[PDB]
Amino acid sequence: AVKKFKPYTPSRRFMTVADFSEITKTEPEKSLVKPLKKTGGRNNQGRITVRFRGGGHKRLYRIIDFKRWDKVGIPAKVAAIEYDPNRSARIALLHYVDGEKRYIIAPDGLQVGQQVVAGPDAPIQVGNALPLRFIPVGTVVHAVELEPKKGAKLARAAGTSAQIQGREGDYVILRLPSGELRKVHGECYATVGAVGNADHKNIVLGKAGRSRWLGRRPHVRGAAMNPVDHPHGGGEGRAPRGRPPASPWGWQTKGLKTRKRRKPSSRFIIARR
Amino acid sequence: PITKEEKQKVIQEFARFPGDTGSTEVQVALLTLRINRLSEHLKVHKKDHHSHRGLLMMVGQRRRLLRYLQREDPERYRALIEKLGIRG
RNA sequence: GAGCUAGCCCUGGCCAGGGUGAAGCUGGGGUGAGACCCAGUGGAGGCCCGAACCGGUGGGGGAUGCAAACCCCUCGGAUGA
RNA sequence: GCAGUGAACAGGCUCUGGCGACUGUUUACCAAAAACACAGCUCUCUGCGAACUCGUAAGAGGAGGUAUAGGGAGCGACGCU
RNA sequence: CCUAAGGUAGCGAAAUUCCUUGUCGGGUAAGUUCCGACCUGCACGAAAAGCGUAACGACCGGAGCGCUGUCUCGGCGAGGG
RNA sequence: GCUAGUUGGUGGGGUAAUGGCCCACCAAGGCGACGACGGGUAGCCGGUCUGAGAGGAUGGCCGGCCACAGGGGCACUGAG
RNA sequence: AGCGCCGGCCAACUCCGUGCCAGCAGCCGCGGUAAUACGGAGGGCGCGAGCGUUACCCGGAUUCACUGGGCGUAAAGGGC
RNA sequence: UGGGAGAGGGUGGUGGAAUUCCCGGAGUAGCGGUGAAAUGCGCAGAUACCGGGAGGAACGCCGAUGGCGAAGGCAGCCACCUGGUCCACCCGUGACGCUGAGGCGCGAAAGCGUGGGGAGCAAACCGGAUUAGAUACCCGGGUAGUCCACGCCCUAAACGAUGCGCGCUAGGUCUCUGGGUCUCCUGGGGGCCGAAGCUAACGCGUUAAGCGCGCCGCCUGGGGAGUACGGCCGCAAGGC
RNA sequence: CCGAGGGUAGGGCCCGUGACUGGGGCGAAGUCGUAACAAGGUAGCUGUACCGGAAGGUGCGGCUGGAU
RNA sequence: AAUGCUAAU
Ligand SMILES: [K+]
Ligand SMILES: [K+]
Ligand SMILES: [K+]
Ligand SMILES: [K+]
Ligand SMILES: [K+]
Ligand SMILES: [Mg+2]
Ligand SMILES: [Mg+2]
Ligand SMILES: [Mg+2]
Ligand SMILES: [Mg+2]
Ligand SMILES: [Mg+2]
Ligand SMILES: [Mg+2]
Ligand SMILES: [Mg+2]
Ligand SMILES: [Mg+2]
Ligand SMILES: [Mg+2]
Ligand SMILES: [Mg+2]
Ligand SMILES: [Mg+2]
Ligand SMILES: [Mg+2]
Ligand SMILES: [Mg+2]
Ligand SMILES: [Mg+2]
Ligand SMILES: [Mg+2]
Ligand SMILES: [Mg+2]
Ligand SMILES: [Mg+2]
Ligand SMILES: [Mg+2]
Ligand SMILES: [Mg+2]
Ligand SMILES: [Mg+2]
Ligand SMILES: [Mg+2]
Ligand SMILES: [Mg+2]
Ligand SMILES: [Mg+2]
Ligand SMILES: [Mg+2]
Ligand SMILES: [Mg+2]
Ligand SMILES: [Mg+2]
Ligand SMILES: [Mg+2]
Ligand SMILES: [Mg+2]
Ligand SMILES: [Mg+2]
Ligand SMILES: [Mg+2]
Ligand SMILES: [Mg+2]
Ligand SMILES: [Mg+2]
Ligand SMILES: [Mg+2]
Ligand SMILES: [Mg+2]
Ligand SMILES: [Mg+2]
Ligand SMILES: [Mg+2]
Ligand SMILES: [Mg+2]
Ligand SMILES: [Mg+2]
Ligand SMILES: [Mg+2]
Ligand SMILES: [Mg+2]
Ligand SMILES: [Mg+2]
Ligand SMILES: [Mg+2]
Ligand SMILES: [Mg+2]
Ligand SMILES: [Mg+2]
Ligand SMILES: [Mg+2]
Ligand SMILES: [Mg+2]
Ligand SMILES: [Mg+2]
Ligand SMILES: [Mg+2]
Ligand SMILES: [Mg+2]
Ligand SMILES: [Mg+2]
Ligand SMILES: [Mg+2]
Ligand SMILES: [Mg+2]
Ligand SMILES: [Mg+2]
Ligand SMILES: [Mg+2]
Ligand SMILES: [Mg+2]
Ligand SMILES: [Mg+2]
Ligand SMILES: [Mg+2]
Ligand SMILES: [Mg+2]
Ligand SMILES: [Mg+2]
Ligand SMILES: [Mg+2]
Ligand SMILES: [Mg+2]
Ligand SMILES: [Mg+2]
Ligand SMILES: [Mg+2]
Ligand SMILES: [Mg+2]
Ligand SMILES: [Mg+2]
Ligand SMILES: [Mg+2]
Ligand SMILES: [Mg+2]
Ligand SMILES: [Mg+2]
Ligand SMILES: [Mg+2]
Ligand SMILES: [Mg+2]
Ligand SMILES: [Mg+2]
Ligand SMILES: [Mg+2]
Ligand SMILES: [Mg+2]
Ligand SMILES: [Mg+2]
Ligand SMILES: [Mg+2]
Ligand SMILES: [Mg+2]
Ligand SMILES: [Mg+2]
Ligand SMILES: [Mg+2]
Ligand SMILES: [Mg+2]
Ligand SMILES: [Mg+2]
Ligand SMILES: [Mg+2]
Ligand SMILES: [Mg+2]
Ligand SMILES: [Mg+2]
Ligand SMILES: [Mg+2]
Ligand SMILES: [Mg+2]
Ligand SMILES: [Mg+2]
Ligand SMILES: [Mg+2]
Ligand SMILES: [Mg+2]
Ligand SMILES: [Mg+2]
Ligand SMILES: [Mg+2]
Ligand SMILES: [Mg+2]
Ligand SMILES: [Mg+2]
Ligand SMILES: [Mg+2]
Ligand SMILES: [Mg+2]
Ligand SMILES: [Mg+2]
Ligand SMILES: [Mg+2]
Ligand SMILES: [Mg+2]
Ligand SMILES: [Mg+2]
Ligand SMILES: [Mg+2]
Ligand SMILES: [Mg+2]
Ligand SMILES: [Mg+2]
Ligand SMILES: [Mg+2]
Ligand SMILES: [Mg+2]
Ligand SMILES: [Mg+2]
Ligand SMILES: [Mg+2]
Ligand SMILES: [Mg+2]
Ligand SMILES: [Mg+2]
Ligand SMILES: [Mg+2]
Ligand SMILES: [Mg+2]
Ligand SMILES: [Mg+2]
Ligand SMILES: [Mg+2]
Ligand SMILES: [Mg+2]
Ligand SMILES: [Mg+2]
Ligand SMILES: [Mg+2]
Ligand SMILES: [Mg+2]
Ligand SMILES: [Mg+2]
Ligand SMILES: [Mg+2]
Ligand SMILES: [Mg+2]
Ligand SMILES: [Mg+2]
Ligand SMILES: [Mg+2]
Ligand SMILES: [Mg+2]
Ligand SMILES: [Mg+2]
Ligand SMILES: [Mg+2]
Ligand SMILES: [Mg+2]
Ligand SMILES: [Mg+2]
Ligand SMILES: [Mg+2]
Ligand SMILES: [Mg+2]
Ligand SMILES: [Mg+2]
Ligand SMILES: [Mg+2]
Ligand SMILES: [Mg+2]
Ligand SMILES: [Mg+2]
Ligand SMILES: [Mg+2]
Ligand SMILES: [Mg+2]
Ligand SMILES: [Mg+2]
Ligand SMILES: [Mg+2]
Ligand SMILES: [Mg+2]
Ligand SMILES: [Mg+2]
Ligand SMILES: [Mg+2]
Ligand SMILES: [Mg+2]
Ligand SMILES: [Mg+2]
Ligand SMILES: [Mg+2]
Ligand SMILES: [Mg+2]
Ligand SMILES: [Mg+2]
Ligand SMILES: [Mg+2]
Ligand SMILES: [Mg+2]
Ligand SMILES: [Mg+2]
Ligand SMILES: [Mg+2]
Ligand SMILES: [Mg+2]
Ligand SMILES: [Mg+2]
Ligand SMILES: [Mg+2]
Ligand SMILES: [Mg+2]
Ligand SMILES: [Mg+2]
Ligand SMILES: [Mg+2]
Ligand SMILES: [Mg+2]
Ligand SMILES: [Mg+2]
Ligand SMILES: [Mg+2]
Ligand SMILES: [Mg+2]
Ligand SMILES: [Mg+2]
Ligand SMILES: [Mg+2]
Ligand SMILES: [Mg+2]
Ligand SMILES: [Mg+2]
Ligand SMILES: [Mg+2]
Ligand SMILES: [Mg+2]
Ligand SMILES: [Mg+2]
Ligand SMILES: [Mg+2]
Ligand SMILES: [Mg+2]
Ligand SMILES: [Mg+2]
Ligand SMILES: [Mg+2]
Ligand SMILES: [Mg+2]
Ligand SMILES: [Mg+2]
Ligand SMILES: [Mg+2]
Ligand SMILES: [Mg+2]
Ligand SMILES: [Mg+2]
Ligand SMILES: [Mg+2]
Ligand SMILES: [Mg+2]
Ligand SMILES: [Mg+2]
Ligand SMILES: [Mg+2]
Ligand SMILES: [Mg+2]
Ligand SMILES: [Mg+2]
Ligand SMILES: [Mg+2]
Ligand SMILES: [Mg+2]
Ligand SMILES: [Mg+2]
Ligand SMILES: [Mg+2]
Ligand SMILES: [Mg+2]
Ligand SMILES: [Mg+2]
Ligand SMILES: [Mg+2]
Ligand SMILES: [Mg+2]
Ligand SMILES: [Mg+2]
Ligand SMILES: [Mg+2]
Ligand SMILES: [Mg+2]
Ligand SMILES: [Mg+2]
Ligand SMILES: [Mg+2]
Ligand SMILES: [Mg+2]
Ligand SMILES: [Mg+2]
Ligand SMILES: [Mg+2]
Ligand SMILES: [Mg+2]
Ligand SMILES: [Mg+2]
Ligand SMILES: [Mg+2]
Ligand SMILES: [Mg+2]
Ligand SMILES: [Mg+2]
Ligand SMILES: [Mg+2]
Ligand SMILES: [Mg+2]
Ligand SMILES: [Mg+2]
Ligand SMILES: [Mg+2]
Ligand SMILES: [Mg+2]
Ligand SMILES: [Mg+2]
Ligand SMILES: [Mg+2]
Ligand SMILES: [Mg+2]
Ligand SMILES: [Mg+2]
Ligand SMILES: [Mg+2]
Ligand SMILES: [Mg+2]
Ligand SMILES: [Mg+2]
Ligand SMILES: [Mg+2]
Ligand SMILES: [Mg+2]
Ligand SMILES: [Mg+2]
Ligand SMILES: [Mg+2]
Ligand SMILES: [Mg+2]
Ligand SMILES: [Mg+2]
Ligand SMILES: [Mg+2]
Ligand SMILES: [Mg+2]
Ligand SMILES: [Mg+2]
Ligand SMILES: [Mg+2]
Ligand SMILES: [Mg+2]
Ligand SMILES: [Mg+2]
Ligand SMILES: [Mg+2]
Ligand SMILES: [Mg+2]
Ligand SMILES: [Mg+2]
Ligand SMILES: [Mg+2]
Ligand SMILES: [Mg+2]
Ligand SMILES: [Mg+2]
Ligand SMILES: [Mg+2]
Ligand SMILES: [Mg+2]
Ligand SMILES: [Mg+2]
Ligand SMILES: [Mg+2]
Ligand SMILES: [Mg+2]
Ligand SMILES: [Mg+2]
Ligand SMILES: [Mg+2]
Ligand SMILES: [Mg+2]
Ligand SMILES: [Mg+2]
Ligand SMILES: [Mg+2]
Ligand SMILES: [Mg+2]
Ligand SMILES: [Mg+2]
Ligand SMILES: [Mg+2]
Ligand SMILES: [Mg+2]
Ligand SMILES: [Mg+2]
Ligand SMILES: [Mg+2]
Ligand SMILES: [Mg+2]
Ligand SMILES: [Mg+2]
Ligand SMILES: [Mg+2]
Ligand SMILES: [Mg+2]
Ligand SMILES: [Mg+2]
Ligand SMILES: [Mg+2]
Ligand SMILES: [Mg+2]
Ligand SMILES: [Mg+2]
Ligand SMILES: [Mg+2]
Ligand SMILES: [Mg+2]
Ligand SMILES: [Mg+2]
Ligand SMILES: [Mg+2]
Ligand SMILES: [Mg+2]
Ligand SMILES: [Mg+2]
Ligand SMILES: [Mg+2]
Ligand SMILES: [Mg+2]
Ligand SMILES: [Mg+2]
Ligand SMILES: [Mg+2]
Ligand SMILES: [Mg+2]
Ligand SMILES: [Mg+2]
Ligand SMILES: [Mg+2]
Ligand SMILES: [Mg+2]
Ligand SMILES: [Mg+2]
Ligand SMILES: [Mg+2]
Ligand SMILES: [Mg+2]
Ligand SMILES: [Mg+2]
Ligand SMILES: [Mg+2]
Ligand SMILES: [Mg+2]
Ligand SMILES: [Mg+2]
Ligand SMILES: [Mg+2]
Ligand SMILES: [Mg+2]
Ligand SMILES: [Mg+2]
Ligand SMILES: [Mg+2]
Ligand SMILES: [Mg+2]
Ligand SMILES: [Mg+2]
Ligand SMILES: [Mg+2]
Ligand SMILES: [Mg+2]
Ligand SMILES: [Mg+2]
Ligand SMILES: [Mg+2]
Ligand SMILES: [Mg+2]
Ligand SMILES: [Mg+2]
Ligand SMILES: [Mg+2]
Ligand SMILES: [Mg+2]
Ligand SMILES: [Mg+2]
Ligand SMILES: [Mg+2]
Ligand SMILES: [Mg+2]
Ligand SMILES: [Mg+2]
Ligand SMILES: [Mg+2]
Ligand SMILES: [Mg+2]
Ligand SMILES: [Mg+2]
Ligand SMILES: [Mg+2]
Ligand SMILES: [Mg+2]
Ligand SMILES: [Mg+2]
Ligand SMILES: [Mg+2]
Ligand SMILES: [Mg+2]
Ligand SMILES: [Mg+2]
Ligand SMILES: [Mg+2]
Ligand SMILES: [Mg+2]
Ligand SMILES: [Mg+2]
Ligand SMILES: [Mg+2]
Ligand SMILES: [Mg+2]
Ligand SMILES: [Mg+2]
Ligand SMILES: [Mg+2]
Ligand SMILES: [Mg+2]
Ligand SMILES: [Mg+2]
Ligand SMILES: [Mg+2]
Ligand SMILES: [Mg+2]
Ligand SMILES: [Mg+2]
Ligand SMILES: [Mg+2]
Ligand SMILES: [Mg+2]
Ligand SMILES: [Mg+2]
Ligand SMILES: [Mg+2]
Ligand SMILES: [Mg+2]
Ligand SMILES: [Mg+2]
């Protein structure tokens, strides 16, 4: 339900914004926020290592619980759905019967007032977290660990999900958000349901300034540069590429594969994306 | 569906005399019950056009009955629409 | 050597006055119910006019200069990248 | 009274082509533009100790992000293609 | 006859046309520029995108009106030298 | 879709006389698919021609009414 | 004493000349070497101080059908 | 009030047959295709066979001159929500009716927009044949599209080329579905043959194109032309 | 004050005309093919979409005003 | 599997 605007300015003609109607609380929980260090794409040497970054809105980091086997068997009540500036998905504030408060990625269909629980004996309901081997084949899951007790790594962006395809010994075959079929250890944890905020990809930024609000600085084409700066630089007037298209550092950028050939995890990938 | 109990309750509610089942008031009340239930159904089943034609037929029949009642007894007509909340 | 200049990071400050009138909301209309329509309210925007401020368009002057880039008239932006 | 924003401050207008959609940015000191950027479109890489960048390395950035994400390339609102 | 295949839609004397001030129409008393067409495209053409496009531009063309020491064509006066 | 003296009211001016005819003020009305408004065409009738009738066409001459007097506007005199 | 007509509609026919030419024509159509259809002649028919032609109106036209038409396949039933 | 039949509509599930693809097994000299071939596929191991898995789309027999719907249309099975319609009882109201210029809603296929999906088929496109040529018919491939959600488009041989309502005018025969006094009679649908009548004829004929009444739409020689202009609608194609 | 008329500016509608460009009707003869009428030699027609010198072809659905 | 036949009874 993306919100549109009448064209009372040139930029408002196309710009769309998120509805925000699912958000119930407008201030983050004080005990679960930490200051976030803006880098501008610089490393500890002070050098730009990722180009065209910096200058966005100030942000606070919210601590997300990505290892839900920490509190197996202790139910929690969903207190609120909140805005999180650091990720595309919304977050959910959990009020454990323990009196402990934690944030999780808010799944699609989670409501304030429901009960969630983690553990091998949890019901198969949206928001519950279980080891993969206890979850039926065909279930849609998100926030999936890659290796046991190492933290959720897969299917965390808004609207993404993974689906269990089958079992093989100690391993469970998963279809990843990218379409890749992968074997994941059956003792890895996952949460039932898909990530919410599936409309996030329908947002139209509308103007250059909105990209700047998000910390994305302007991108300069290689063909706009001089030969000293880029393989595509130079030429009198506009020029075609004049060679296979390349990065600023020389490698070809249309089809050249870059995954390391002899990587150990290749034994656990059944079909590439 | 509409069971016999609620229909009989409506019939007793709106009938003039105890043995009456086909007066204008009772017919209007039964039509209003059916129209309310069908409109509630159509609020969820939007693509149910075939049922919507029947709803249009019911609305037209009730309009004809109300016109006749208003033309033959304005006091009865006003009392009936006030009791049913028809106007709009 | 980044006390000039380019980018970024932390923490502060500044932007006279006037105009336009989005959404939302309220009331009326409309209908089987609606979608919609009208008025009022409302105060949105890399919105408008214009000083500070930031620029530097056209012309004239300056040319062993007031000045190793200035002066005068004119001109762009001015709640935002 | 010749004359009433009586002094000062305060758009000349219209018609019709090219280029760029638009607000912006740029050769400090001869070029402000049709150049750059831009929302948007497409291709391609990347399953996470991710690809990629800096570094001899340790270690950083990427990101306390996880394919609705991140990098690279070309095109550059929108309409018809 | 030759080729891997022989330029499709659209556009065209063009920010692209050498002959060239092509030719025809318009605008002017008179128009190498301008606008509308034709196609003989030296040497347009589909994301180094093709053809359009309201709004926007200290961008670059062409025309008219208003008004003027720009000019016919110069004259006088003021202040600083 | 049309209308702002427009539609109505009050008071007045003017006329032989009613009247928004004209003026000042008050209200927001008036007209329209039964065709308003706009465009085109046209002097109208008794009659005439045609036709089995119904109808169609037409309005020269003659009798009646209206309009006009180089193209527009205006008043004076007067019963007019 | 003249004018029109003489293939059918429509009343009134033969000869010569020409040869898809010249020409006629309201419609259908005539004329390309034996033309009652073109031109002339003889004859005939209709009107006659007239006879033809053009223009316009009604009729025939029940072909806007009130009197007095239609819509399966001829024009015509609206997608429901 | 009591009952009936039905691919009428919407939503959620789930059954097997078959095609395709992948994995494994076994196995070898061609398969496929046509009028005849060739392109193509195949020793880098195809075709034919067996086992396992995935996915999409459509529902064989029943099945019909059958049924339902206002039309367009509707077909595996199950559940839920919902429309219409028929019969019996003769209970209630008391003319409350018919038609309908505009308006509103629905409306095959193709087409358009944004997401998803994609087995098979298949406009455009590529190649092989055929042929004088072959921008086709035949063959091998192949993208939109065909499917789903939402939103547009609004057309057709949208046909019974037959507007709707009501009454009256021999019958015979087949069939679906009710009630009864279940030989048979009495309702409601769908077909065939035929009285009278009608029609230019073909044909129609109680499901009228007969005899009548009411209301609506449409026609006035063929072409130009469903064109142009104007107006309204649509993102476009284009529609009225 | 009103006021015939004249002037200035901006609109609405209509008529004539225009380089060029699009189709239409016609023709006792031309060029290219042969789409329809017979099962017209691929049944025809039709709405829509894409394509092709041209008539037309193909896809999806529909009708019989076709056959079996 | 096979295209065509102007123009005066
Ligand atoms: K760029
Ligand atoms: K408002
Ligand atoms: K200009
Ligand atoms: K040219
Ligand atoms: K050129
Ligand atoms: Mg918007
Ligand atoms: Mg708005
Ligand atoms: Mg708007
Ligand atoms: Mg705007
Ligand atoms: Mg704009
Ligand atoms: Mg803007
Ligand atoms: Mg913008
Ligand atoms: Mg806050
Ligand atoms: Mg804090
Ligand atoms: Mg350092
Ligand atoms: Mg250093
Ligand atoms: Mg980088
Ligand atoms: Mg950076
Ligand atoms: Mg920045
Ligand atoms: Mg930021
Ligand atoms: Mg900030
Ligand atoms: Mg968030
Ligand atoms: Mg994210
Ligand atoms: Mg930000
Ligand atoms: Mg960036
Ligand atoms: Mg970025
Ligand atoms: Mg920057
Ligand atoms: Mg940026
Ligand atoms: Mg780039
Ligand atoms: Mg360059
Ligand atoms: Mg450069
Ligand atoms: Mg180098
Ligand atoms: Mg280099
Ligand atoms: Mg280069
Ligand atoms: Mg070059
Ligand atoms: Mg260059
Ligand atoms: Mg250079
Ligand atoms: Mg150059
Ligand atoms: Mg250059
Ligand atoms: Mg060049
Ligand atoms: Mg350059
Ligand atoms: Mg170029
Ligand atoms: Mg270049
Ligand atoms: Mg070059
Ligand atoms: Mg390049
Ligand atoms: Mg090159
Ligand atoms: Mg290269
Ligand atoms: Mg490359
Ligand atoms: Mg990797
Ligand atoms: Mg330094
Ligand atoms: Mg510095
Ligand atoms: Mg600095
Ligand atoms: Mg400093
Ligand atoms: Mg700086
Ligand atoms: Mg900065
Ligand atoms: Mg900073
Ligand atoms: Mg800071
Ligand atoms: Mg600060
Ligand atoms: Mg700060
Ligand atoms: Mg600061
Ligand atoms: Mg302050
Ligand atoms: Mg300011
Ligand atoms: Mg200010
Ligand atoms: Mg202010
Ligand atoms: Mg201000
Ligand atoms: Mg303003
Ligand atoms: Mg203001
Ligand atoms: Mg205002
Ligand atoms: Mg404001
Ligand atoms: Mg502004
Ligand atoms: Mg402004
Ligand atoms: Mg302005
Ligand atoms: Mg401005
Ligand atoms: Mg401005
Ligand atoms: Mg200033
Ligand atoms: Mg300043
Ligand atoms: Mg500055
Ligand atoms: Mg300054
Ligand atoms: Mg300044
Ligand atoms: Mg600068
Ligand atoms: Mg300047
Ligand atoms: Mg000057
Ligand atoms: Mg100047
Ligand atoms: Mg100067
Ligand atoms: Mg000066
Ligand atoms: Mg100068
Ligand atoms: Mg000088
Ligand atoms: Mg100077
Ligand atoms: Mg200097
Ligand atoms: Mg200065
Ligand atoms: Mg100044
Ligand atoms: Mg200024
Ligand atoms: Mg300004
Ligand atoms: Mg500025
Ligand atoms: Mg600026
Ligand atoms: Mg501005
Ligand atoms: Mg500013
Ligand atoms: Mg300011
Ligand atoms: Mg300003
Ligand atoms: Mg401002
Ligand atoms: Mg601010
Ligand atoms: Mg502002
Ligand atoms: Mg800002
Ligand atoms: Mg005075
Ligand atoms: Mg004077
Ligand atoms: Mg004066
Ligand atoms: Mg005055
Ligand atoms: Mg002044
Ligand atoms: Mg003044
Ligand atoms: Mg003054
Ligand atoms: Mg002053
Ligand atoms: Mg000004
Ligand atoms: Mg200004
Ligand atoms: Mg002026
Ligand atoms: Mg101008
Ligand atoms: Mg011009
Ligand atoms: Mg031009
Ligand atoms: Mg311009
Ligand atoms: Mg030019
Ligand atoms: Mg261009
Ligand atoms: Mg620009
Ligand atoms: Mg530019
Ligand atoms: Mg533009
Ligand atoms: Mg543009
Ligand atoms: Mg742009
Ligand atoms: Mg553009
Ligand atoms: Mg741009
Ligand atoms: Mg453009
Ligand atoms: Mg702007
Ligand atoms: Mg600005
Ligand atoms: Mg601006
Ligand atoms: Mg600017
Ligand atoms: Mg600019
Ligand atoms: Mg700048
Ligand atoms: Mg700047
Ligand atoms: Mg800068
Ligand atoms: Mg720049
Ligand atoms: Mg320089
Ligand atoms: Mg400079
Ligand atoms: Mg500069
Ligand atoms: Mg600098
Ligand atoms: Mg320098
Ligand atoms: Mg300069
Ligand atoms: Mg410059
Ligand atoms: Mg500038
Ligand atoms: Mg600028
Ligand atoms: Mg400059
Ligand atoms: Mg500029
Ligand atoms: Mg550029
Ligand atoms: Mg630049
Ligand atoms: Mg934009
Ligand atoms: Mg956009
Ligand atoms: Mg675009
Ligand atoms: Mg992309
Ligand atoms: Mg990418
Ligand atoms: Mg990569
Ligand atoms: Mg990189
Ligand atoms: Mg290392
Ligand atoms: Mg690192
Ligand atoms: Mg970091
Ligand atoms: Mg890191
Ligand atoms: Mg990326
Ligand atoms: Mg990218
Ligand atoms: Mg590209
Ligand atoms: Mg490329
Ligand atoms: Mg650019
Ligand atoms: Mg573009
Ligand atoms: Mg570019
Ligand atoms: Mg072309
Ligand atoms: Mg061009
Ligand atoms: Mg062009
Ligand atoms: Mg030229
Ligand atoms: Mg020329
Ligand atoms: Mg051009
Ligand atoms: Mg030239
Ligand atoms: Mg030259
Ligand atoms: Mg010349
Ligand atoms: Mg010239
Ligand atoms: Mg010329
Ligand atoms: Mg000429
Ligand atoms: Mg001229
Ligand atoms: Mg001129
Ligand atoms: Mg002239
Ligand atoms: Mg002239
Ligand atoms: Mg002239
Ligand atoms: Mg001349
Ligand atoms: Mg000329
Ligand atoms: Mg010039
Ligand atoms: Mg010039
Ligand atoms: Mg010129
Ligand atoms: Mg020119
Ligand atoms: Mg030109
Ligand atoms: Mg020109
Ligand atoms: Mg020419
Ligand atoms: Mg042309
Ligand atoms: Mg040429
Ligand atoms: Mg071009
Ligand atoms: Mg291309
Ligand atoms: Mg290129
Ligand atoms: Mg290219
Ligand atoms: Mg471009
Ligand atoms: Mg263009
Ligand atoms: Mg352009
Ligand atoms: Mg436009
Ligand atoms: Mg605009
Ligand atoms: Mg524009
Ligand atoms: Mg414009
Ligand atoms: Mg504007
Ligand atoms: Mg503009
Ligand atoms: Mg403006
Ligand atoms: Mg501007
Ligand atoms: Mg402009
Ligand atoms: Mg500009
Ligand atoms: Mg300038
Ligand atoms: Mg300038
Ligand atoms: Mg500029
Ligand atoms: Mg200039
Ligand atoms: Mg120009
Ligand atoms: Mg200009
Ligand atoms: Mg000029
Ligand atoms: Mg002039
Ligand atoms: Mg002038
Ligand atoms: Mg002088
Ligand atoms: Mg002078
Ligand atoms: Mg002067
Ligand atoms: Mg002069
Ligand atoms: Mg001179
Ligand atoms: Mg001189
Ligand atoms: Mg001179
Ligand atoms: Mg002189
Ligand atoms: Mg002088
Ligand atoms: Mg002198
Ligand atoms: Mg002088
Ligand atoms: Mg003097
Ligand atoms: Mg002098
Ligand atoms: Mg002097
Ligand atoms: Mg002197
Ligand atoms: Mg002085
Ligand atoms: Mg002196
Ligand atoms: Mg002196
Ligand atoms: Mg008055
Ligand atoms: Mg009056
Ligand atoms: Mg009145
Ligand atoms: Mg009479
Ligand atoms: Mg008589
Ligand atoms: Mg009579
Ligand atoms: Mg008369
Ligand atoms: Mg008269
Ligand atoms: Mg007169
Ligand atoms: Mg006279
Ligand atoms: Mg007298
Ligand atoms: Mg008198
Ligand atoms: Mg005879
Ligand atoms: Mg003859
Ligand atoms: Mg004769
Ligand atoms: Mg003879
Ligand atoms: Mg004769
Ligand atoms: Mg003779
Ligand atoms: Mg008679
Ligand atoms: Mg007759
Ligand atoms: Mg008659
Ligand atoms: Mg008759
Ligand atoms: Mg009649
Ligand atoms: Mg008839
Ligand atoms: Mg018929
Ligand atoms: Mg008939
Ligand atoms: Mg026919
Ligand atoms: Mg007819
Ligand atoms: Mg017919
Ligand atoms: Mg029908
Ligand atoms: Mg029809
Ligand atoms: Mg239908
Ligand atoms: Mg082989
Ligand atoms: Mg095998
Ligand atoms: Mg599949
Ligand atoms: Mg149906
Ligand atoms: Mg029904
Ligand atoms: Mg009874
Ligand atoms: Mg009674
Ligand atoms: Mg009736
Ligand atoms: Mg009516
Ligand atoms: Mg449809
Ligand atoms: Mg169909
Ligand atoms: Mg479809
Ligand atoms: Mg589609
Ligand atoms: Mg072929
Ligand atoms: Mg051959
Ligand atoms: Mg095929
Ligand atoms: Mg196939
Ligand atoms: Mg495909
Ligand atoms: Mg039908
Ligand atoms: Mg019909
Ligand atoms: Mg009929
Ligand atoms: Mg009807
Ligand atoms: Mg029967
Ligand atoms: Mg029967
Ligand atoms: Mg029969
Ligand atoms: Mg029969
Ligand atoms: Mg029968
Ligand atoms: Mg008949
Ligand atoms: Mg007729
Ligand atoms: Mg049309
Ligand atoms: Mg039109
Ligand atoms: Mg539109
Ligand atoms: Mg049409
Ligand atoms: Mg004309
Ligand atoms: Mg055919
Ligand atoms: Mg044939
Ligand atoms: Mg044929
Ligand atoms: Mg033949
Ligand atoms: Mg054939
Ligand atoms: Mg055939
Ligand atoms: Mg054929
Ligand atoms: Mg046939
Ligand atoms: Mg056939
Ligand atoms: Mg077809
Ligand atoms: Mg298409
Ligand atoms: Mg084809
Ligand atoms: Mg033949
Ligand atoms: Mg033949
Ligand atoms: Mg031939
Ligand atoms: Mg033959
Ligand atoms: Mg023959
Ligand atoms: Mg023949
Ligand atoms: Mg023959």
